[PDB]
Amino acid sequence: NLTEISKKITDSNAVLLAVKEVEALLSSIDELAKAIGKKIKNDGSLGDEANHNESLLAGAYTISTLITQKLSKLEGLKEKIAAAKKCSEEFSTKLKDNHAQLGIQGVTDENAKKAILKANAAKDKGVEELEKLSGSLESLSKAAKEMLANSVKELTSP
Amino acid sequence: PNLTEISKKITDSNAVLLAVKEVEALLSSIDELAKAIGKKIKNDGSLGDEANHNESLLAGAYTISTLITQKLSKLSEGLKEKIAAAKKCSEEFSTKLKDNHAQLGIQGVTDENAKKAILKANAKDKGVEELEKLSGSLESLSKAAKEMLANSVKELT
Amino acid sequence: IQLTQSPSFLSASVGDRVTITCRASQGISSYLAWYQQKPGKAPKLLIYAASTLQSGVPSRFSGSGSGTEFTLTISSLQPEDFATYYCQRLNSYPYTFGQGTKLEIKRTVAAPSVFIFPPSDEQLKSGTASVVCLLNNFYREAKVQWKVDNALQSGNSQESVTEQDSKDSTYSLSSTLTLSKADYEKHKVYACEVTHQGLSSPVTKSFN
Amino acid sequence: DIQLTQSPSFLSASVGDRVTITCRASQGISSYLAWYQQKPGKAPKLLIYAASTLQSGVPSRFSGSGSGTEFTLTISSLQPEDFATYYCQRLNSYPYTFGQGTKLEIKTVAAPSVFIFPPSDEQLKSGTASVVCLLNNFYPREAKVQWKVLQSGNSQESVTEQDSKDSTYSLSSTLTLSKADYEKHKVYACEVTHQGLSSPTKSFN
Amino acid sequence: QVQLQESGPGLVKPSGTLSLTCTVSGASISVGNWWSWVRQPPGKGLEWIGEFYHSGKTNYNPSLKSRVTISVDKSKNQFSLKLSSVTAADTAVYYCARSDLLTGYFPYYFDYWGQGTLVTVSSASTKGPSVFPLAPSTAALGCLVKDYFPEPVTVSWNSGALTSGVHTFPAVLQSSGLYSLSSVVTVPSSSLYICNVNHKPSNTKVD
Amino acid sequence: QVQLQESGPGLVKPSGTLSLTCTVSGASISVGNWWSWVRQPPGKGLEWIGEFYHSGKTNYNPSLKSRVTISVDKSKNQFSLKLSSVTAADTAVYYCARSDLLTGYFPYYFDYWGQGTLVTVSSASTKGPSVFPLAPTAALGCLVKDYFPEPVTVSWNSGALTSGVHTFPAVLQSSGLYSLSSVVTVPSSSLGTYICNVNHKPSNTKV
Repeated sequence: NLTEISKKITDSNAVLLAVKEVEALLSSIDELAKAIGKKIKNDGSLGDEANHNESLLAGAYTISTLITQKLSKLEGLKEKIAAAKKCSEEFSTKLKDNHAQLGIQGVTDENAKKAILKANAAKDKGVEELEKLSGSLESLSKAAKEMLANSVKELTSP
Repeated sequence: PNLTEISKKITDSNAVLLAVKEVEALLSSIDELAKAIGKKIKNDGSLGDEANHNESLLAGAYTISTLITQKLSKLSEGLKEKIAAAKKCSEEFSTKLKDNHAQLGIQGVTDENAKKAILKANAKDKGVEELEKLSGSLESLSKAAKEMLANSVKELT
Repeated sequence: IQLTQSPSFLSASVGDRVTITCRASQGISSYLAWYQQKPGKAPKLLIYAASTLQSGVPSRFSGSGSGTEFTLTISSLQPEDFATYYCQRLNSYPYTFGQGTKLEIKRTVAAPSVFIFPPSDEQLKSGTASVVCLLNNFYREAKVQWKVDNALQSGNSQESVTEQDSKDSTYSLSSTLTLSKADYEKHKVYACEVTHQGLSSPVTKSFN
Repeated sequence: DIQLTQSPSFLSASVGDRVTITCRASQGISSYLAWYQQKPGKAPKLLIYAASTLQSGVPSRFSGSGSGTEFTLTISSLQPEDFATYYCQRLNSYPYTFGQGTKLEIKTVAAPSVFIFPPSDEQLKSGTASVVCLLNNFYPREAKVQWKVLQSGNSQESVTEQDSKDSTYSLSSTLTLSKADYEKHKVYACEVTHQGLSSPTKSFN
Repeated sequence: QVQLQESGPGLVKPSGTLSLTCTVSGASISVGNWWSWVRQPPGKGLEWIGEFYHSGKTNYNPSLKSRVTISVDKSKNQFSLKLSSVTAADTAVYYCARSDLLTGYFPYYFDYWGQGTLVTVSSASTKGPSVFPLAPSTAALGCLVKDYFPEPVTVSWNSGALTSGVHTFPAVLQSSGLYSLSSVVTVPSSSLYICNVNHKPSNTKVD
Repeated sequence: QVQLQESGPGLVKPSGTLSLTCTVSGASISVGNWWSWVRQPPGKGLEWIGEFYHSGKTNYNPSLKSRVTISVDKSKNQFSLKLSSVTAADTAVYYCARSDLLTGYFPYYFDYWGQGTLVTVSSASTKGPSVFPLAPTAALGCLVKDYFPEPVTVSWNSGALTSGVHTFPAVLQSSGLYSLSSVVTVPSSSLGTYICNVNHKPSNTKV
């Protein structure tokens, strides 16, 4: 019955595609994490310019709201999607709820790392909500990975 | 139709289109960093003005650029021509930024040097023309990667 | 495999709502497209995936369907939609088109102006004799039977209708009966009988 | 099915040798094939999937390769802890047919440690006497054991699996007699035959 | 802007090979998209001939497989259609067309067409017509344009001073392979008109 | 931290229904992955029985499709297997397993197994073993004799004495009952103890 299944594979991939776009947006916050207190050098490495991180986290925030806006535009995965959409709302929330240390002239490095740097030894100002958001997008990626693998398996199962 | 062999055309096409959508999302994230140029996080959630402190924001954009290049390096018959065209575009984006360190790599990178690097509609290039071009290669690599997947699905007839 | 478009023809005034149906002999999911075609022009894609407008086709068009039943609707018909319309199945090749549906812009019933013409003298010398029967500006359905000395002709005449007039939405029809010069002069009277909804009885015009 | 034909059923090899196991599918299954190593009395461990991808943890010395139809598993060099039965699996469709297996024995000759056990008296009081002839740390055998007092038809043997560090076997042979026949006969012997012994017998009274 | 242009001879003799070329500008057939031929006999509906992809994959309409081939000139950004052993059924307007995924992922939909070229299959040679008076008995008078080929013919009344009530009917194909035309007009009986018949690959006129 | 454990009657009478349950720690059968039962008769190879996904979809080996049922207890994070009208050909070590896509996208590969439970089919009745000494490098042994169904554990010093031990396969006697031997090599200076432990899960025992 290749008629039905043709659609089913498109639909499932469409979701997996949408999910990876959000998993990649989030990974860009991990690259932003490598940029706290850094400028560009001629050789292409990163050199230190300490404790000016206001617009770095501003863009980190900007991305974290794109993530929510992307999740919203998403069968069967309702629970794992809404659980992820709630996670990204509490990442934006915790960032915006910390302006007094993330929203000033000369945002320091220390409180910058506390917001977008995973495994930061000192999670206080948003990282925990980001780590929890990374795990939440894994369970959803795997769910939509398996969801599409199931529609391909329908091809061959007698 | 060779039903087991038609899959693993779909699977492999899927995998590439995924990894291709990955680098688009990283591209699209740079546009989010272009909205942050000379901005700060406010209480109500909006972006309030804080000009001329932009060094770290462009270092963030720069690392995304070398992740884009690395991703395209880990990436295919009809795409080998389009993969290398995209990868090459992403290295001239990473090279126009470092070649401009004195403007984009100093304490107090001004709002207007940043809008010539990652902002697409500026009046241009510190990096933007290589960005707009990189975004061009990817959009045609994605078209190719999409057509590869549609051709595999099509083989089921 | 098979695609059937429900109305082959349809008369409809400007403003009316139109419904056109397409029926697939097997499930083709949402993999269907609709086209408008104006005379002498290539099919223009109005709707694909059976509900998606192409960029720029107006809101008045809309399609709905899945699983072998598809419908295209035009609300608030305009003059600019006199066209044949085709569905298209795009799940597998061949990409079968619907048989088409012509969209006439209707007018109230009209009665023909009926004339007959004799074969010329420049025709008789050339061995052929064509007798022409004329119908003007009727409402297209019509029956035209050729009688030569009240003998039912069948297989020597051909017809031709003009396209829908663009200013009074009417048709005109020719019927040329073709005999031999040896067979034309064999008879005296050559009549042409027109049956028509806008005629209380058949109308005939004859010559000698 | 779309059956699977694992080519070598049994296999002997030495530590450091190269070994190749083959898998023929009657139809193309793309690369949807997996290889499992199964040590005795344990669930199958997974080594390779997608017919070349090495599962984490598994040593690089293992490797696989295959087309739509023919597949091979290669272990480069060898070690005494690779004694196992190895299996194909085909995962493109169900019933996910497993191969028929490949027993892999490791091969330096070793001499047995021969013992003998007289029937305990806690067993003699239940009416049965079982004498046990023991063969510790001997390979490669294939012993023929004959019980003498000769007679055949009252014993049962059992060989352990191959050892995973020194590649050696072990054997027991259990002549099962009655209480009446135990005290009746003075002599009871278990003949053996091997390679790592210069001459042959272990009896009691 | 994506554009498609069909070129080739408009007239083929039965049992001969039809040839057509599609010239694509605004899009490279080497880079992507499915490119196809579609056909529409005059008055009937549309029928899909075949398609190719730059990967090399080619599909043909089963009802035509034996006699269709599609070739591609990657260096000229063009593709061709070859139709062997054509009969009068193959007379049609022929279109080349592009297929795009559009806003989705599967399948491809036909979004760009060429203007189309008419190919007719016949054995008849160029003949000017014989135009003959339709003697008038509101009163109707007409002209009878008979035995002309190929089809395109223009007919006027009094060099254009008579356009009201003029019905120039479509061309009718006779069993002789020649076309036939009838042009008429209605006039008041008090007036009791020269028609002009120009047949482009011929010449004539009559009163 | 995925773990799988099988449990159920290791003895089933001919023509009865065979029941086993798998208990999953470290994962959730409700959240995803495919879960399956596999069976291996002793000395033989591996046979797949059936699989399920939390979505409801359930698939079975067509050679067993008449006599198999698989159920899910989402509340208990457990799934069962129900084999009816069983024969001695169904005497096998039964495994529950988890399927996972691993590094790729399709298909699923079996990456986690249980420890396996042995179910012997027979009309014979459970019987506890006897344990006779094997009196005194030196090798002391124990004779585990005349016990029904075969899964029996034997150790020395519980688990502390593990070097030099060799537990030999249970032998089926013509009397329908199994026997086993276990031995270990010790130095001749410890003489003047070794209490081997004989555990027979179906019938409680010790030494």
